[PDB]
Amino acid sequence: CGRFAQSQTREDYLALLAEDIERDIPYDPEPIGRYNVAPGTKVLLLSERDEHLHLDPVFWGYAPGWWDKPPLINARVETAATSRMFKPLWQHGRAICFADGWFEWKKEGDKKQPFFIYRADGQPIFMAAIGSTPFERGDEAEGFLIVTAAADQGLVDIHDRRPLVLSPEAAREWMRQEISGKEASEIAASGCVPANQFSWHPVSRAVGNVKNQGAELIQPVLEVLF
DNA sequence: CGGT
Repeated sequence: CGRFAQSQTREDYLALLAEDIERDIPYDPEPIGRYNVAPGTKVLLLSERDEHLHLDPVFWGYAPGWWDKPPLINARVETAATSRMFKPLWQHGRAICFADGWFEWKKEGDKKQPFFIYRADGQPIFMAAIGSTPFERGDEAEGFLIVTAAADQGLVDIHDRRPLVLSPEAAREWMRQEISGKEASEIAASGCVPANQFSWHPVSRAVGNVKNQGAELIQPVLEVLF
């Protein structure tokens, strides 16, 4: 899930999670408009502090000072809660990245065909994230990662891993500062949306170029024309 | 010492 779409208005995503009384997020009617969100950019990221939900632009990537490789963008659910690298983020840096769906590239010979994957029921996805607090500092090296899970059922035809997508109810619980890392592991297990709830289709190869951010990038295409 |  090295690219995803976050294109609609803030209210389109937030309405499933909390009413205004629980938010500390200014009203803004403008669609976010990003059909092709990429690592290393700042992404509007949802988290809880001071008993309210906050939305901060946070760098997608995590590279502490001792990390001498490109920033990581994912953390595996199987191990993140106990990892020497990710455990503190799992405990105190949990967050949600909302989106319309995500992209994966299926290997087809020596070519790579992108697909867009989304909920068949038409709800946005609430992707489980972990990251470096305080998020509001706007760090350009230590931001957030999207937690991943194994692909299952039809999804394995496309790619072997997928974002850990949570139900709206589980997403709200995941963010709470009062719940422990162990309770968060329980939420990740119980709230994960199963593979059979997703649909997908091939999309234009144009999504590979981050200059492109338009709505056509999520439209179904004939693979033969690419 | 720490990963996808």
